[PDB]
Amino acid sequence: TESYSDIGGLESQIQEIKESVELPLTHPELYEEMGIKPPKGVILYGAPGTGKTLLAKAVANQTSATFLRIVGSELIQKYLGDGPRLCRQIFKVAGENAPSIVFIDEIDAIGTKRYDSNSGGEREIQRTMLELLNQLDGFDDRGDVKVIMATNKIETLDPALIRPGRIDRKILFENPDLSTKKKILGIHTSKMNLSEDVNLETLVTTKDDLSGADIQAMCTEAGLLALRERRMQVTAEDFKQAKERVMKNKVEENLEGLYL
Amino acid sequence: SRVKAMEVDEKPTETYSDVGGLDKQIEELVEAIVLPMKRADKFKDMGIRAPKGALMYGPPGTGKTLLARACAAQTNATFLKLAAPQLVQMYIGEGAKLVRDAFALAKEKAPTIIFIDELDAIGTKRFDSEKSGDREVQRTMLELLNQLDGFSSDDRVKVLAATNRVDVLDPALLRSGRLDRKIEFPLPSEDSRAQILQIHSRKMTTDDDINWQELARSTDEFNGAQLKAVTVEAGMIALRNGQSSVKHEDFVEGISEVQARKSKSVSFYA
Amino acid sequence: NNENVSARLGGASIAV
Amino acid sequence: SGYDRALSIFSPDGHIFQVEYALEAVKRGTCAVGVKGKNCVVLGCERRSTLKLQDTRITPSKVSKIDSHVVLSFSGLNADSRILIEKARVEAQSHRLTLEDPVTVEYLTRYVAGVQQRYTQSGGVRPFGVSTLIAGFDPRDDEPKLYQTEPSGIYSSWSAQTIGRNSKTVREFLEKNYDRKEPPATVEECVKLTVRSLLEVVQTGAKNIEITVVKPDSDIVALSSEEINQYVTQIEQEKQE
Amino acid sequence: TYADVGGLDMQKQEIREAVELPLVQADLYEQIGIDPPRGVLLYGPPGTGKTMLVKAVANSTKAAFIRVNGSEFVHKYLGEGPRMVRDVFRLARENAPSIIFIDEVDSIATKRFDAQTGSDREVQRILIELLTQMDGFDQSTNVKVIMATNRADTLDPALLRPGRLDRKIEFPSLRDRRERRLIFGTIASKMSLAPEADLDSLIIRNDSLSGAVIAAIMQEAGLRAVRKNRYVILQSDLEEAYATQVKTDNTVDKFDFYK
Amino acid sequence: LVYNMTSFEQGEITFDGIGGLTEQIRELREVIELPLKNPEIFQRVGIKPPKGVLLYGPPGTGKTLLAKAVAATIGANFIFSPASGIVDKYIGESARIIREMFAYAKEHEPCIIFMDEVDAIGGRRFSEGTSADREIQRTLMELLTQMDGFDNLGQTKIIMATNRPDTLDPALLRPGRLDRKVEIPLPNEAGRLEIFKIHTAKVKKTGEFDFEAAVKMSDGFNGADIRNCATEAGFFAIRDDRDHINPDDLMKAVRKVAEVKKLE
Amino acid sequence: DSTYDMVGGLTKQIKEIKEVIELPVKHPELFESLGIAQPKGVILYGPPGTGKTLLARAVAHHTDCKFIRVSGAELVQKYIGEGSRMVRELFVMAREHAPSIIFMDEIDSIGSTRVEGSGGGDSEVQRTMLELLNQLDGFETSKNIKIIMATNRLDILDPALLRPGRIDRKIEFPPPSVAARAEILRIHSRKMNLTRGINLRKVAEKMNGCSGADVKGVCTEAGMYALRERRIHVTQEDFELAVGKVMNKNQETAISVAKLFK
Amino acid sequence: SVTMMTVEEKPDVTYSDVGGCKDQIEKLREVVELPLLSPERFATLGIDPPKGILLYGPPGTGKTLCARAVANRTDATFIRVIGSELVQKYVGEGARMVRELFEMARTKKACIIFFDEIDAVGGARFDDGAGGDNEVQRTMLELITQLDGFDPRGNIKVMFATNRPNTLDPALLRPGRIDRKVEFSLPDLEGRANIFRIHSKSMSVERGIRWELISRLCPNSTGAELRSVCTEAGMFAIRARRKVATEKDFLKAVDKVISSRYMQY
Ligand SMILES: Nc1ncnc2c1ncn2[C@@H]1O[C@H](COP(=O)(O)OP(=O)(O)OP(=O)(O)O)[C@@H](O)[C@H]1O
Ligand SMILES: Nc1ncnc2c1ncn2[C@@H]1O[C@H](COP(=O)(O)OP(=O)(O)OP(=O)(O)O)[C@@H](O)[C@H]1O
Ligand SMILES: Nc1ncnc2c1ncn2[C@@H]1O[C@H](COP(=O)(O)OP(=O)(O)OP(=O)(O)O)[C@@H](O)[C@H]1O
Ligand SMILES: Nc1ncnc2c1ncn2[C@@H]1O[C@H](COP(=O)(O)OP(=O)(O)OP(=O)(O)O)[C@@H](O)[C@H]1O
Ligand SMILES: Nc1ncnc2c1ncn2[C@@H]1O[C@H](COP(=O)(O)OP(=O)(O)O)[C@@H](O)[C@H]1O
Ligand SMILES: Nc1ncnc2c1ncn2[C@@H]1O[C@H](COP(=O)(O)OP(=O)(O)O)[C@@H](O)[C@H]1O
Repeated sequence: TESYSDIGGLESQIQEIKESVELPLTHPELYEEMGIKPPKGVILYGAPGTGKTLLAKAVANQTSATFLRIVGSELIQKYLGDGPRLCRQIFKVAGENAPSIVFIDEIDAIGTKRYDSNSGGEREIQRTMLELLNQLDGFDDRGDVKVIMATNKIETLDPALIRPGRIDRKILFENPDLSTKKKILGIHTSKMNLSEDVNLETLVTTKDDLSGADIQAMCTEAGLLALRERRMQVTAEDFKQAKERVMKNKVEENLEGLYL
Repeated sequence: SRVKAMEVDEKPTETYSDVGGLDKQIEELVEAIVLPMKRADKFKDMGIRAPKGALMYGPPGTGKTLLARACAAQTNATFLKLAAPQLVQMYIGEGAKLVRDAFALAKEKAPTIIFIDELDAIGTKRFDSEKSGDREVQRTMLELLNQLDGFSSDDRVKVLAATNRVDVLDPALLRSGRLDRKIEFPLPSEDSRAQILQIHSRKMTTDDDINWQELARSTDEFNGAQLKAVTVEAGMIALRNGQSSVKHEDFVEGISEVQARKSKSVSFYA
Repeated sequence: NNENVSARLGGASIAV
Repeated sequence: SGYDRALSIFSPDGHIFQVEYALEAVKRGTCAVGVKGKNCVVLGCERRSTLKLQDTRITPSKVSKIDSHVVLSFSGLNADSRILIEKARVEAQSHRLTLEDPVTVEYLTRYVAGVQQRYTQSGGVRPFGVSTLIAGFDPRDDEPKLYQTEPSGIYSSWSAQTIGRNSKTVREFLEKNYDRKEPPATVEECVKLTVRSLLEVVQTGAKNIEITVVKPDSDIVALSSEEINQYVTQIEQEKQE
Repeated sequence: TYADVGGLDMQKQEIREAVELPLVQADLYEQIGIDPPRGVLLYGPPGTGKTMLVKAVANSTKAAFIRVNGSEFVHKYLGEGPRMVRDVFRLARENAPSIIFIDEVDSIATKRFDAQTGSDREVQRILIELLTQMDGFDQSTNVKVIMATNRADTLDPALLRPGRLDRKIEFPSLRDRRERRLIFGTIASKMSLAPEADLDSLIIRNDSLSGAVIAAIMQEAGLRAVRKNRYVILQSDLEEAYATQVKTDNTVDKFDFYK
Repeated sequence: LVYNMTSFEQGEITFDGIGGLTEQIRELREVIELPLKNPEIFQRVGIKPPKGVLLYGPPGTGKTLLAKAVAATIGANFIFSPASGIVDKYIGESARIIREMFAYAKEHEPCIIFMDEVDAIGGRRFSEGTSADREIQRTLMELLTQMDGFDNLGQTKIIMATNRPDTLDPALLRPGRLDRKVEIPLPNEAGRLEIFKIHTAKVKKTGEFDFEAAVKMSDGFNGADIRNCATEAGFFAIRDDRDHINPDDLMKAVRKVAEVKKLE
Repeated sequence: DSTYDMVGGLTKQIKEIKEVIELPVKHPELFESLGIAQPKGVILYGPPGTGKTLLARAVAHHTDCKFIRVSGAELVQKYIGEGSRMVRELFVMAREHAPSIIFMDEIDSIGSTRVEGSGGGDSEVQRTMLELLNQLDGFETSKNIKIIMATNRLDILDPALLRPGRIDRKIEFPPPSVAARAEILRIHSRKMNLTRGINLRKVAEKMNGCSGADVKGVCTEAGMYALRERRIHVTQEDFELAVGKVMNKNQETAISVAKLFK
Repeated sequence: SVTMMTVEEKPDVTYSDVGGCKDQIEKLREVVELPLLSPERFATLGIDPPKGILLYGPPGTGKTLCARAVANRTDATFIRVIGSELVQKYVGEGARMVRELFEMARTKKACIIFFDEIDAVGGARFDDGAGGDNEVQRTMLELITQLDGFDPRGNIKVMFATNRPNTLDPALLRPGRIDRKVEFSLPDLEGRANIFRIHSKSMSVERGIRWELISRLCPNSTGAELRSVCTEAGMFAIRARRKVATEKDFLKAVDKVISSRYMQY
């Protein structure tokens, strides 16, 4: 349901999905003018608390097309031979409902190496990882259905499907830099009072090794923390006690201080 | 119905000039299973528990599925060449009814031999998720085996079996009386490897100035399956270059193409 | 013919 | 893989690993900047203000001179840096002994790299988790120069360079400002050039810095804590808005 | 039974009041107003006579009773262990007032290290099947548990606290002469032996012993004589027997191993 | 049937038509037959009947032919449980099999076990992979409690055959049960003709006798040697279609087939 | 069930719970007027025998919302790919009753950190509840559902669980102070009897911070040293007896003379 | 039934649009076309060609296109036995299809098939033969029972595929079962320089380009990382809004897909 004008930060990251999805419905004559067809596939690295799912739900707000809802674990089934049928179902109907989009998330549940196990159940997902491959690039083209898959860790996972033919760009997210923490803070705080203390360009600062999601906890944890003082509007030191808290157990550099 | 669909392979057979080497293995067999089939008298009259059957174990590509075809037409003893899988398939009310019919007919047409395939699908030592899926299979073969002798039968039916794994099986078949003679198929030595090489090649066009010896020396960890295949691809090389024969070179590059080496071949050597 | 087999419908299994 | 747990083997790409993993250690260390004017050199540091229990009577010091016409600065880790500093100053005073002549700076710089080459080649040894640089003047001339060194064992001659945290911000910065079209002349602009260069990292703490410069005729001079504190302000004086 | 047990003059008392007395007399506990206890634990080395005491209690409880040794829990298909464990405690409260016995838990009750496996990770959540039952939102006032172990210093402290195991008990060592004299008199008196009765010659020895070895010596001494085409009595030349109960000599790894 | 033969308590192989021993077999006569025969004494003393036995030694001794044979004299059900063929890689399911058989044995009224190669149970644990070796005792320890719990029966006897004794020292499981541990022999040179007299019977061979057989049987003292020599010596009189054995084939047999029985 | 008079030992923690729970339910209008966020569920870590589960049975007595429970490992299951089904069929039962707290006592069986050599279905059903809390439709579920989970030591777990956006608070339940330890005696004693000329703070100050639940053990045990003798009433010296005893054995195996160091 | 549905029906792709694999085809069409086109030259020597060849290689190396490139070329029936159509539940409903699969083929002549990604079923080497019931064990032993033991047929060509060969049996390296193990592997320069050109036909770039620079600049890479170049290279001009491509554009397109510097060289 959300929109743009609700992120601010991700700009180097966001131009791609625009170039994959939001744009080609508009002005495909650009791509063909060169003699080129856009990607069939996208993926998003992890580094959590940085706005992955948020991005996907945004484009759903303005896409003028059919959009889907899957997490990696809805694919799997129990009867040992019906899982992989389900994958071919969703892709053919998308063609029937084309132009369409999908979104498979947390697919580290599915995507793992060919572990060569001995269980009897862990096999029936590997085949389920495989019809996808045989469906997605496989043998025959599929048309204009695009993938926006996500995860949280890939550095030893997602073996082979991560290649061109299936996915073409690999956006990655991290905890932001100092420059982005500026504008992102304006986002959440643009409904409160902010009585007179702002000083925000020292409130957020490097060595605040935090996320791009904890800030809204800090924003909201302060207001009630001021409310309980019977003061609805806000000052700075409301936020100071908060940042003292939420940062407390992120990291500790006790092994640092050696590289003098 | 499969028993009528199955028939003896007595009519087309290798004719036994095609096997190479294996001096003592077959000599062990004929001394153990064949001579008694023609001297049923003494092994009832001299008084002795005859060899009821025997087993051969060894790795693939080695002459298991083959050798059991030679001995039959060699000796004019009908049979069937059986398949553990087609028993084990989704049909369940026949795995027992079939094997009962198995020795039934082989009891007829006497004297006869009978032989089975790899026991990978019916070794079935496992007490895993459900035993009753298959325990009605072996136990009939056990009882059907017990039909063979025990009260001075001399039924003239004799049994053999091949399988790679001599360890996963039921340990109820090595028992005394039923069978006690498990045969090892060793992997071949060099003087044994070469007869395998000529014999899959006499049909092929060649020259006479080969020394087949070191070609065997180049091959270790190989036997018959690994051997004829290079005996194939040499001729396959002969056309792409355009020959009307196969030279010594074409064989040895066969070796280099078993595993696709494709060496740099000029890397600072001399 | 309601001989509906159990489908051999998998299930996990601990190792070693 | 397994190609990266030693110093005497090559990955199939051809490159060894344990060396450029050192370049990840040195990235975890403090800044160390250097610039040469027309006739004077400077050097910086990202000194820390850790806590109110280190003796102000003895501030620490990244910099460490070896002879009255050469200095040295580094970043990485200090223990493995302490050694080659002592193998350096030893080697220089020997060259005065044997030859009755001070050291050309290039000769020195090839001795410190002449050990960072063996301490990676022959196994049974770990490298020096440190990059360094040299600064000073040759005897009997005003020719300015600074050389860099790194644990692969190679020596270059930059005119400006840094090592460590957010160096990537800086080595692009001076490229945008410093240039051979207009080489600086004297101290107060080489320093006014440099004190602003630190600011990507210093986050406005002036208890977190030191500085030195260089003389001809085999001299040096250190610098105070107020003698920057004004330079904290002229650099901010431009930053009115 | 009780009278079949020898020298448990102390230990015998704590459980026959931590088990029998409440269901027969509980109104007096609350006549103060307190909640009585639920679990106990019996830790001592093997042969010290623990697994048999409950069997005496089994004869005399007038409640229900359940036997599950710790190895019975696990299976290959995960998830079924705990529901088996849940099947237990529901069966108990159903047939209440009831209690439970386990003969070993050291295969389960451990320290909960940092696991990185399936095996070592699935055993733990079995243990969690106990904790969420023994003290969670749904509890009761009819169940009691009789744990057991050959030794108890490793199983996690989260299991060891009040509410769970209010009364855990020790057992003697193997070198405590008073009960040793009490056992030989007990076991021997249950059957017929000789007048030449040199049993006040064996107790005095410095050797350590259990209640298990004693069943061996007095049986296998009853073996050698009954083997002698004899009828009842055991000759005073059972000196074979005591020395036949020297298993340290029968351990080459206790003879030619460390040196 | 599903598992094993059970011998129907009467399949009467001859425990004396054998070149084995008299002392050991009479040592076993005590622990099994005497109570089942004569409970008037163990009752009179009140001692419970015995708990199992071990029969160490490597093969050739016939340490399984006597077992089912004497079981046939008394008439119990003889089965197997080869520990090599009981282990399963899964966490449980090695102990489940133990639990089936003590139950299923009791489904039958009498029953006796013949475990073999039980060193698979009693391992030294030199690897010390706690994911595994924590379970090895788990299934083992279940045996100790599954075997002697409440079972106050006089029918369910136990045997364990264990080549390589004392390889096990995780636990010797000494105290209590194993009321005997028979000092097993090997086939002495005197016993050779005690053995050759066994298998030679049921033959018309002009005798086929010799004193050059124990010298041939020297170091080939395993029962399979004699079973097989009589086999192949039987295959040499037919090598020429003769009518009766000559003893030279025996002097040829054991001399020329104990070779494999001494080198590998 | 039990109640808030019985969970004495603290107020700062419990005064932070309904800071997130009771307010949005009863009074979101100010929080919609202020209109900023919606703080979702909570975690509470601490050593065992401290009152974690106790606060969670009380709160249900004082909630007015529906309060769903899952005990230890009743979601991990035998067959495959229905543990997830056992999850997504849970929350749909919540949204029927828009104000719905859930509770899961322990997560260290499920939500342990992930690896590849082992850990299958459990590391999958965690990888979809992690979706349900903050996904597309989770934004729908994110409206009114609240969550409470009560681990023992949290370093084991992932960060993604305790990552904010869904876990906005991480409460500590440490072992108490003297007066905290001192009161809960009364909360486990007032039923007892007209205890005769007695103090209870002089004994708490004897027993330094051990835990809370232990104190339920001394009081129940103290009466038992008086129960044997048909001495229905209660003594003083029976207390510093027992508390001096039951922790001795806890201080028995802590000793060791390895000392390869100083 | 369903097997009749899975049939190629003419995708458009040549051998002109494949590059560095200029010899690895010379093994592949040596077994397929010639016994079906020119069997007389073998017959002049009179021997048995191999049947049941295979190909294995890294992912995205360019094997599936060949398997359909050979389809339109031959003008013969092409058959796709793809996954999710061999391991359905209700045993008997699974392995009957493979029996029915060949039966269509045994009937018809001039026929070749395709097994896409056999690693599912063939790759299921029995886990130490464990499992009291192994549904894939039974259906793998049938096709080797089709193909080995005795001859299935005399004129039918078969090709498998595998991203990962070490899975399946040691019985699928063996004549009757399998004859050849072709290996597609990474290109060299003179192959890449003929893979760029095909993917840049459509592209609207202007000359002044020397891909010899690029191949020296693109190390070990697949035949699919070399099309993605052509996308992003052509794309950067779009956000920069130009109606033509440069060369320098490729130089910052190459840097992404392959993906702080080795200053020691
Ligand atoms: N720029 C931003 N503006 C507002 N909120 C942000 C921004 N970046 C991150 N967030 C917060 O981060 C949360 C989303 O985190 P993320 O996208 O990682 O969830 P996810 O896709 O499920 O991944 P994970 O499973 O790691 O949480 C949102 O709830 C949102 O509040
Ligand atoms: N002694 C031999 N003489 C001739 N050919 C041989 C010999 N040994 C092996 N071969 C060759 O090996 C192949 C036969 O191997 P065989 O079929 O007996 O093993 P297999 O049954 O395939 O093994 P498995 O049962 O494991 O599949 C034939 O190609 C045959 O030419
Ligand atoms: N401060 C307290 N107030 C009331 N009861 C307490 C207090 N501290 C301990 N208890 C008692 O301790 C027990 C609760 O233990 P606690 O809830 O701390 O462990 P737990 O969280 O249930 O363990 P887990 O949830 O890990 O199984 C109850 O019997 C309770 O009466
Ligand atoms: N020589 C080539 N010329 C043009 N494109 C190529 C070439 N080689 C590979 N490709 C590209 O590779 C893609 C197909 O990869 P392919 O399917 O062969 O890899 P794969 O290992 O079969 O993948 P999977 O194992 O998942 O089937 C095609 O989109 C194609 O553009
Ligand atoms: N006081 C005793 N009198 C007679 N027998 C005893 C006595 N104590 C122990 N035993 C013997 O020891 C055995 C119990 O061993 P135990 O230590 O309980 O092992 P576990 O606790 O592991 O089951 C019993 O079978 C019993 O014969
Ligand atoms: N004392 C003996 N007398 C005669 N034959 C024997 C004797 N011992 C063993 N055998 C022969 O060996 C076989 C038994 O093998 P055995 O040594 O019992 O194997 P295992 O030791 O594995 O049980 C019997 O079939 C028998 O023919």
